[PDB]
Parts: sequence; structure tokens; C-alpha cells
Amino acid sequence: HWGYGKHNGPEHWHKDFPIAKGERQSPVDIDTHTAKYDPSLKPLSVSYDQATSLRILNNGHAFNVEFDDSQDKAVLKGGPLDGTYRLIQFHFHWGSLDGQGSEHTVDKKKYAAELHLVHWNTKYGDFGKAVQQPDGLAVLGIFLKVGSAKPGLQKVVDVLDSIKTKGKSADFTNFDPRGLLPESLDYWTYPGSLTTPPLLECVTWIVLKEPISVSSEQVLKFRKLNFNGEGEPEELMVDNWRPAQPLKNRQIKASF
Ligand SMILES: [O][B]1([O])O[C]C2=[C][C]=C([N]C(=O)[N]C3=[C][C]=[C][C]=[C]3)[C]=C21
Ligand SMILES: [Zn+2]
Repeated sequence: HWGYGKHNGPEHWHKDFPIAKGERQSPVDIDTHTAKYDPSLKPLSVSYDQATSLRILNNGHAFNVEFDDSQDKAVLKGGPLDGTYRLIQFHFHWGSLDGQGSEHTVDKKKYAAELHLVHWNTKYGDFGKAVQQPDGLAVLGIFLKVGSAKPGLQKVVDVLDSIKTKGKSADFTNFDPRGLLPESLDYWTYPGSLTTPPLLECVTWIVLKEPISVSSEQVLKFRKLNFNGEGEPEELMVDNWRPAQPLKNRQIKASF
């Protein structure tokens, strides 16, 4: 099936998922000079104090840390959003080199990686229903640059050995996602989609202006993961990001 290889990468996705060439595809380049400042843009409200992480899984294209979304334990609201969005999981996209890895770009600049904290609109009852709605998801995008180590990420980095291959999972309780947030919550926002098949156009993207920094050693661990399952030919999990897509008839709004 789909992947990030030469014969099934982003350039092929359109054959099984024609929406790949839709009107609001993600990711996109963020032209800082073209993005319009919106004063009516409310401040983001991130309430992760009651977050309940369950576990971590290698699904073959990334690793997800899942949370209990059966109650409003960790929600996202405010900003361009109307309603409450529960955190269901987070994952990253990264490269083989520090000069690449992020999905969104800032004035064409690529970051070493990109974190996605996924939230679904509770008014839709479950994530499955939400992804079928234009305003079903709220994804918080945070860029990662190589530099100083991020203490709040080390717990994730140390468990990766337990989920090296596709299909593996491990208990990952008591993880506090607030440790992955930059100091500032300034952001850019625009209507887009999932960056991996089925590429549903159900996402309100909120990309933070300020990046978080991680050490070269921390990102190196990410690069030692495997796309393949155990017992199969080793395929290093790297460059699991989709290239910038045409903005088309969309305008990116800034909160600053
Ligand atoms: O854009 B992201 O990388 O970041 C946030 C996010 C969330 C979910 C997916 N993926 C799905 O929701 N997949 C799916 C599978 C089967 C049926 C319906 C949906 C992809 C992304
Ligand atoms: Zn993602």
C-alpha cells in the first residue's frame, strides 16, 4: 500500500486517494509575508492538565502516543476554533537529515521534524465521525529544530527501543504533553487535511510560530525506527513527511 518510498510515496497517493489533488490539501508552505494578521483571532486554550496517555505504537509510518479521549481530559479550544476538541494522539514526521523532515514549511524553510497533536470535535461523538467532517479535527503543529535537548521529549525517546518495528506497542502512561509546547502560543491557521491517506479534508490547522529544540541525539533515535515489521527487511523510518501542497484558494491567518 501507500508509503514514503519511491514507488508508493506522496506522488503516488492520488491513484488510490484522488482527494490528494483536492482544494484544501496539506501540508503547505507558510509565506509569512502573505499570511494575514487577524485581530479577531482568539487566544488558543490548551488544557492538558488532565491528559491521560495510554501507550505508544509504531504503525508502520510513524509512532503514535495515544490518550484516553473518552472524556474531556485534555482539550483544545479558542483560537479559530468553535467548540471543544479532545486530544486523541500525537506523532511526528522527520527526515534523514536535519535540513528536512517538517511537513509545513516557513518561507520554504524545512525543519528537522514536525509534531502533530491531534484533536477531534466532540460534537461529532467519535474520531471516526469527526474525520468525515470539514471541521472535525484540530491539529496543533509544532516544528522541531536541532539544538539543545528537550527534556519533555526524552521519555518518548527512551521507549522507542521497545517499538522498533511496525505493529509493536508499549504502555506509555503518565506522559505530560505540556512538556512538548514552546513558550509562546502564537500561531498561523488555515483549513487543510490529513497529511497521510485517506488525506481527508477535515483539519483546521494551527501551526505554532515558535519551534521547540531537540538534540541531535534525540532525533537520531527517531531515525533508528523501522517502517517494516519484525522479521522483514529493515527499512529505516526516515523522511515520513509529505511535500508542501498548492495553497489554491486559501489564505493563512496569523494570530500575531
Ligand atoms: O495529518 B496527520 O498526519 O496529523 C494528524 C492526523 C490524524 C489522523 C491521521 N490519519 C487518519 O485519521 N487516518 C484514517 C484512517 C482510516 C480512516 C480514517 C482516517 C493523519 C494525521
Ligand atoms: Zn501528522
